[PDB]
This record gives sequence, C-alpha cells and structure tokens, in this order.
Amino acid sequence: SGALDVLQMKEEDVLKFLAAGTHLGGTNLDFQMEQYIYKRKSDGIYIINLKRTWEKLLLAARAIVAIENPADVSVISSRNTGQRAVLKFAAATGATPIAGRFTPGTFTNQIQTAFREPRLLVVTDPRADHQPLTEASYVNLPTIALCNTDSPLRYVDIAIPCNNKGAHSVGLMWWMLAREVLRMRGTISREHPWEVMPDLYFYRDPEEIEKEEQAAA
Amino acid sequence: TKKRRNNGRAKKGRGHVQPIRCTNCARCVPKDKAIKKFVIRNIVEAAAVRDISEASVFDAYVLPKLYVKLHYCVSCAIHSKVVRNRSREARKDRTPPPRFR
Amino acid sequence: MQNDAGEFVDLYVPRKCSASNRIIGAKDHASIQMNVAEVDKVTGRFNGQFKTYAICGAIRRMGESDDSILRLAKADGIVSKNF
Amino acid sequence: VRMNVLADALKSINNAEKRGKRQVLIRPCSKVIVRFLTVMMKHGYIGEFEIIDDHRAGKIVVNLTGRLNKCGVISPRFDVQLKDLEKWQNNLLPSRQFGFIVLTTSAGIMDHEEARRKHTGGKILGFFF
Amino acid sequence: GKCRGLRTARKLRSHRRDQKWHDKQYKKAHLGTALKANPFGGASHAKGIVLEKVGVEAKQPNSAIRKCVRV
Amino acid sequence: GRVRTKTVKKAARVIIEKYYTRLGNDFHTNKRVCEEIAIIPSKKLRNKIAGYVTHLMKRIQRGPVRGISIKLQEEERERRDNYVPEVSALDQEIIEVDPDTKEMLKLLDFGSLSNLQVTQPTVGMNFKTPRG
Amino acid sequence: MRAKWRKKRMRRLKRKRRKMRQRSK
Amino acid sequence: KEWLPVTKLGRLVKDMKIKSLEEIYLFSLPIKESEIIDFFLGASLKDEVLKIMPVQKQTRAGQRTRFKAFVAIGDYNGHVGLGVKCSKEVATAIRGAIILAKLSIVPVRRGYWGNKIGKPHTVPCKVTGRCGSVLVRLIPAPRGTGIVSAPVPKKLLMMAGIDDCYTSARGCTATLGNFAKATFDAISKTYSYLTPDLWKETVFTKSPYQEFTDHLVKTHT
RNA sequence: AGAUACCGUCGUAGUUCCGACCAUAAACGAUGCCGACUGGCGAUGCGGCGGCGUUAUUCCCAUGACCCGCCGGGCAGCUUCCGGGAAACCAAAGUCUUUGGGUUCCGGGGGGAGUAUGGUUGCAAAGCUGAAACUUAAAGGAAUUGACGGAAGGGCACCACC
Repeated sequence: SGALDVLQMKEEDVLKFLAAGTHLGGTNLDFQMEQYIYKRKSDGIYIINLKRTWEKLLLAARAIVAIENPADVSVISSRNTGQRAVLKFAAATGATPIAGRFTPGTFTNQIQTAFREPRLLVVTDPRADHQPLTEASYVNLPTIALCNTDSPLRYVDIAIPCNNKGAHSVGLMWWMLAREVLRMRGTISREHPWEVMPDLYFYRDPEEIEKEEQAAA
Repeated sequence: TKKRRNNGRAKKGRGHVQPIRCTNCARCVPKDKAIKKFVIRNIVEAAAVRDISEASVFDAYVLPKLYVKLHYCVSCAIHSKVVRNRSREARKDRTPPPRFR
Repeated sequence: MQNDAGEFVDLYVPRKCSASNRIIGAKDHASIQMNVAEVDKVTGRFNGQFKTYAICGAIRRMGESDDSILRLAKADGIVSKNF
Repeated sequence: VRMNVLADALKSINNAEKRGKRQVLIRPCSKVIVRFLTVMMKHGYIGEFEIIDDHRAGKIVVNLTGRLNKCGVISPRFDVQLKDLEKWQNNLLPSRQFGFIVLTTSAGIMDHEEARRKHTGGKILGFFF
Repeated sequence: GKCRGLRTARKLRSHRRDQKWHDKQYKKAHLGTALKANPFGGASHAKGIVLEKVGVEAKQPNSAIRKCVRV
Repeated sequence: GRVRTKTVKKAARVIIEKYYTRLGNDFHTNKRVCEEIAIIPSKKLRNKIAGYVTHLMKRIQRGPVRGISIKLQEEERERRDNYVPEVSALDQEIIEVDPDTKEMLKLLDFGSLSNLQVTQPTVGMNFKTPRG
Repeated sequence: MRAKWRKKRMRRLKRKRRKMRQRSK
Repeated sequence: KEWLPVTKLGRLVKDMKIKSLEEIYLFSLPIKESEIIDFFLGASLKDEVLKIMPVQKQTRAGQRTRFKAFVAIGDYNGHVGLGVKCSKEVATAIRGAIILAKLSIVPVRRGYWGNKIGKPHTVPCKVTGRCGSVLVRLIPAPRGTGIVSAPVPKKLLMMAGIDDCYTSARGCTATLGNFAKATFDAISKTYSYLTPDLWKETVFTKSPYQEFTDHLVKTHT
C-alpha cells in the first residue's frame, strides 16, 4: 500500500468512486473523521479524500488476508442497504455473513446455538450496527467499519472513510475489498480485471425489483 | 434528591423574574415556571360554524379566531390534565407532543 | 523482573499497548492483537509473516484506535507516507 | 493567580499523560522547570523536550512517553535534612526500587539519591515515578 | 489542611486549638462542668450512706423491676 | 376470543415449512393431511392446527411471510439475488462532477481525465434546516 | 411540628420572658 | 463425568496445545469455562468460603430470602480469585460461587522489599483498590513480617502467595462484599502498574488462537 | 361532629410615594474566590475578523437585514466508560492513599438549643455573639423491592354497579 506502484489506485477505480458517489460525505462532521476529508464544499457537503480512502481500503485488506482461516471473520449488516452486499462478500472470500437482526449475545453466550467466535469483524455502519461493536469489547475482536463523516469511532479499530448512505456506494466497497482480499492471496490476476460486476453487490429496491421484470418480460 | 436539573423553571442567569397569576386559581407563579398554553380557536366550532355561515349577510365571511394565552400553575396544569407525570427518563425529553389535529 | 543473582523471577511478562505504552492487563478483554499483512512489492501477493500490533481497550473506548493504527502503519511503511 | 509555576507545569504534563498525549505544551517556562525536566529526562521518564524561547516567559513542548505514572509537586518547599530524607521517600515514593524525589540543594537540582552521594540536603521540589 | 503556607503555623495551630472544643469527648474533659456535675468528682469509687431501697422500672419491652438504693 | 396459542401456531408453521406441496388451500383436505404428517393427540387440535395453515396459504400467495422457509420463494429471492444488468451503473461518461471536487483529483495524478463533466456550483449557502 | 412554628412559638415565649424579667428590674 | 468443550479456547486446553495459564493472560483472552482452570491448577488450588449473606426482597407475601456466598479461591502461589453468587439455597450458592471464582482468578505480581535476594515475598509497589466506599491499600513490607491486615483480606493475601504486606483500610469495611472486592481489585493491579523494569519493548508472540488455527478446523466444528 | 380554616361577601393595617430604621429569606446552583489543565456537538448573546450570494439607499462603494465560517467571554444545552462519587448525579462535584497551586469561612452522633446567661446593636420587632446540666442508640443520606395513595394512564368482575 506504501509507495508500491502495484497497489496504487488505478484510473478505473476512481471512475467507479465518482460514479457511485463515495467521495460525497455527510452534512455534519465527526471530530475523529477530519483525518480523511478534503474540504466542505458549498451546499454543506464534505468531500472524502479518495486517496486516503484507498489507503485505508488496502490497510483493511491486509488484516483480513492475515487471518489464516477465511471462515472466522464475521461480516455483518443490519441496514437494508448492506445485506445483499455482505452475503456475496462472504461467499466470494469464505467468511460467515450476518444479515440483519444481530441478536445480542452471539459473542458472549455459550449456550446459544448462534454463538460465533470470529477473529475479525467488519461492519457496514458503526451507527446502525452499534450493538455488535459493543460485543467486540467483551471479547478481543479487531473491528473494521465502512465509516462516514458522521459515524462515531467508538471501538472501531480501523475505519474506511466512505459514503455508507447510497446503495450504489455501499456495494462498491464491498466489491472493492472483495478484489483486494482475493488479490493478496492468489485468486485473481491484477492485470486483467475481475469478472464479477460491481452491480452484483448493489442493494435492489423492491420497487426496481418488479420494474425491471417487465423490461425483461 | 434533586428532581429536575433546571429546578422545573427556565430561570438560569436572572436571580429574579416577575410572577404571574394562574388562570384557574389566582396563584402567583414565576413567569418562567408557569405552564403556558396558547390557544387559537374560532368562536364557533362545528355546530354553529355551519348555520352561522348562511345567516351572515356577507357570504364567504371568514369567522374571527379567539386568541387567549393561558397561564397555569403546576397544580392546576396537572389537575386539568394539561401535563402529566412522566418516568424518570421520559422527564428529560422536552419536545412538545406531536401536532396533527 | 530480576533479582541480584540475575534471574527472571516473574511468571509472565504482560503486553504493552503499541500506542500508549500502557501495560495491557490480564483482564482487558477489549484489547486487540491485530495483524497487518505485508506484501512483496513486485508481485503483490501475501508473503506470510505479519506486522502485529496491540491496542489497549482504553483508547479503543476513547476513539483513537484507528488513528493509532494508522500512525503505526506509517511508522512501518505499510501506509504511504504521502497518504 | 498563578502563585507556583512548577505546579502548573507538572499537573499539566501529568494530566496529558493520563489522557495519553504524545507531547504536551506548558505555558510558562522557568529555570527550575527545565532543571526539573532534565532530572526526569535523565531517567527515561520523559522524552526530548524543547523550549520555544520567545521574548517572554517561554513555552516548553515536552515529548511524552508512556513511562510516567505521576509527577507531583510538594508545596511549599519544605527543608529536608539527610536524617528525615529517608522518612520522606518512605511515604512519598511507591516502593524502594524506583521513583525519585527531586529536591534542590546548593549543589543544584537533583534526585534524592544524588543528594545521598553529595551528602547535602535542601528544599524539596517534587517527585516523579 | 487548607492553607499550606510555609509560615502559617499560628494559623493552623490556633485553628485546631479552636476546633478541638467542638469534639464532645474533649470538651467534657477540659471543662469543670463535667467534673463538677460528677458526684464522684473524678474518683473511681466512693463511699456513701444508703437511706432507702427503691425499685426502678425497666423501659423497653425488657420489662422488670430493677432493685436499687438511694445513696 | 379466538386467538391461537403458540403450540397451535408453532406446529402450524412446521408442517408448512415441510409439506408446503402436499397441503392445499381448503380446510378439509389439509385437515386430512395433518393426521398423517403429524400425530396429533386430540381432534380439536387437529382442526385448530389445520385451521391456521389454511389461513397461512392466502398469506403466502399474497407474498412472503417473515418466519417461514418455503423452498420455492427463497429461490425466487436467490434468482433476484444474482441478477446482473447488461451495463453498469458505473459506466457513465456523464458523471456530473462539481468544480470543487476535481482539484482534489488535480491534487492527485488522476487530475485530468476524458469522461468527467464539470457542473456549476449552486451559489448561495443554503443547506441548514430552520431552527425551531 | 413545623420548624417555622417552633420558631414562632419560641419567639412568643422568649418575648414573654423578657417582660417577666423586666418587671423585676 | 468427562468434559466436552464449548469455547474455542476450551477446545485447545483439552488437546494440551496451550502450555500453561499465563499465555491466556498474556493476550487477555476471557476464560468462560471453569474447567479450564482446574486443568492447569486443579490440585494445589484451595477454596475458602468467606461469609454467607442472607439478602431479602419484599413481596406481597412475606420476604423472599436468598443466600449470597462469597468465595475466595486460589493456590497459595501467584493466583487468586473471588466469586460471588446469590441463590435461594446455600448449598447451591457456594457451589455456584466456586465456579465464578475460578473464572475470575488473576495473576498477582509479587515483588521485593529493597534487596532482591531469594524469592519475591511482598507486593511490588503501593497499589490500592476500591469497591464502593472501601479503600484498601497494599504496602511492601520486609521479609518475615507477615500479612498485617484484618482477618478478611488476610485470607485473600495468603491465598495469593504474598507472605508479607502492610495494609490500610478506609471506609465502611464492615461490608465484606466491598471489603473483599476492594483487595481483589488491588491485587489485580499489580500486573497493571508500570514499573521501570517493565520498560523493554514487547516482542509480540503469536496468539494461541492463531498459532493453532489449523487445529481448530481439523477435528471439530 | 365542631372550623375561631379551606370557600363566599365586606374590610382595618398594609400594598403606592418621600425621608429615616431594620439586616433577615429555600438571600438556592442548597455548590467560596483566584489560577492552570483535562472530550466532543449543535445553538445562543455581545464585540471583532473573513467570505459566495440575496435584499434595502439607489447611484454603487460603504452601511443595514439574512447567508457560511473563525476568534474572545457570557448564560446555558446535548452527548460520552475523561475521571469522580454512597449513589442520585457532576466537563465539574474531575486532575484525591499515585493523598501538597494559593487563600478565606465553616462541620464533628441525635436531642436539650440557636435555648439560658453575659455582652452588643435597634424606637420596637428583633439581629449578632452563644453554653451547660440533662437525655439518647440511633437520627440521617442515596438507592432497591414491596404495600399503600381521596395520583395518573390502560383493562376486568352481577361475590361491583347500570
């Protein structure tokens, strides 16, 4: 990630970041998130510096591939925007996904049948998934989170400055990490791109679910 | 045991505010303590508002409203059921009740 | 710990937070042992060893666990000094 | 007002250590302060510090390590004999292994063990461990 | 202590000399009122003449007639 | 007060998630399936349970119900879970970029590209909601 | 017994004592 | 009879993969199965009931009493724990508190008073703990001095391996619940107090959960 | 039941002003003052600095009125595992057995008692100063679970009513 020209963000990625709108952050700002913002434009919207978003994106990918067994890395999402992105992240890497309704006590209660003991927990949103982050304190559990300019950084052990509001954006970095986590360990060649399309991770509105059907019928 | 942080009144930097009289009783309550209620009502609600309309020589005549500012004491505001006791953590919330009708 | 004879006498030596240099206690269940993987530059694959760190539960609970990890990555050259 | 200047300096760098700051700024710089910081620096309890000497009472920026438990100041500056110096470090220092009582003597400002070697006491300034 | 001046000895000492009187045990030991009111007068024992045998009642649910003498 | 207890509701969901094809919609036939696919000790429970599975059918053809696993409609979900359009929602040459963003890109080496169209900054700071 | 009426009752008694004592001077 | 593990940490200690209990402390891993401790320290480790406290709650029909058991536990060398359990039956509370006491044993750092000859006898520093209002202090003492303290924390200190120590208690020490918790908090701070000895940079050993990551997919879930 | 009370009708002193006294209030933030340090966040008042645009004089610059920020201190608020606290709670009630920035006042179980007495101030009412004998094993603080409420909100019963 550090001055190694193989791992610098290439031109096709930035066109994905601009089209998906990941550089556009929230209206207000967290005092912890001033490290990753370029400047607050007029109309009161901050700009997340993508170059500093790319460096954290790789840094997060270093931690995952460092974990030997790809199963014991929980990937969670409670907001409707992230479930579809995290089941195909955990299917592409080999992680165990958690889609919605994180029942409190899946990390600290043994008698539970849903008792999981992961080594690393990556989250879509610190606010929406505030519960599992707390359980990440009762057990020694490093944490990753697709943070926004407003998201708090309590118990977050490494953050990815992103826009976790738009569906087109959330699925993108679940598609972004998917490439790098499979590019560190030999799965994909970095020369020709990934065959998996970033639209696959996007969250589909039930409205657009049945609005494209007659476009196919 | 201190119940409210603001002592149940809006006085923060004054030391003394002028009192007002309650509307039901004549109780002297500090102006920032009294439960104030500002009511905007027509002089006629539903039974009269119709048959007054055609009885008016001026047709399409907007009926005037009645502007009254009520000042209740804590005892009267409670007995009149304008405010009611809340749980310890529901006390802290100070947004007015929802307004839809 | 030593004695005058020159003997290590404690039963175990505790860890120390890689950011605040505070001893991570035996019951600090909010501490982490994160492992950052390095990458050979030319081919860009996973080499095999790590760049392990250790964060105490306190700064995590405070909010500088991600900023500390970032500064440690810069000190070891994992994150580009340009950043 | 600001009566004791060494007290404001120590309490600030003691507060900033509990919070975990990397380097702290202290507003007034006095001759006794820089002489006090060197006694702590020569034992490894603090890092490299710097004096921003303007045309007024200068400011000091002290690089902090994680090695300082507490650096208190004893006020007022009591007189210490060599007979009662053991009784001070008996109820002021954590243990007999580490910790130092900084006290000024006619020979200068040094810890309590150097005051044992030079065999002269003096007024007590503070303590750090 | 509140004032930690280097030469506030007469201020500290006069304070304790003053505040000591608010200690109930100390105030009775350093005033004649407790010693004059004592029928013994600081003596551990005393001889007297019994002049009648009176029975004293008990107070709380512990009920009985305690046998005493008026010396 | 005809409210079904859990032991009626619990057993009524289990057969539907296991015999969704054999049971039907009218009360009487899927009443007859229940004594064969579940040993019920009483006759009223046989009708109580059968009475609820009939009610759950006209909830199933109207859409999915939350707690159930019907091997037909979660595959309706799965085929909607891997749909991929012919073109990307990223493949735009019409990416409206604002005048203040590209200097951040100009602050990078990806400063001047081809398919980026600059917009105009809407003048007049107006983004906060009115207080109170 | 309010602490205010004991202060009023004791002021009425303390005032009555000032008179019974004054008529002897 | 025999034990089957539930926690992935408990899997390894039944496979003799984990050498001792200290490498669990070194990574601050939460032990959540009591049979991990009796595997390492299960013979020389002794128990001690401190006091049976009959708390009560009021109901519309009399008082509902349930007994509270304070158990101090630990071998008389380096380790000590303290469990408290409240059950309706006294026998059930004592048996239950022993289980919690083992899940909370912590290593005590024993030090020297002045001359570092022989084996450590006393506390390394002036450490103090506090629970509620009780504030108990621990002062290093010379050899052959004994534990100078009240009978209540004396047992916790004798079960910790410390043989010489001065103490000073402030607050309502009549509440054994806080007066026993307080000393346990002080004893727990011996390995959290930074000493100029513990200044060398930590060479990080690889976690036992990672160093045995292949043994966790080979035989079980 | 009685009401020398609550309720109602009158109504004196007073309530108002001027000039002298009085010096007490739950005179309360029940929280001495001065100084330093230790998280954010959105507002707000005054002054200053900067900045697109909008609107007023109109004839623009400059001034107003908005709009976006920054600085100082001011009343506050929200938030939090700063830390503290018996807890309620507190960015101070924190930096306290790791105990010492400076300095005033002031407390030592409950009563007796802010009483007696002496002194002093005042026209008086009273204020300030201020004991003891004797009595007593508790008084008290915060919080919990119950019971209770001529407290509130939902619901129920012909051993309740309609």
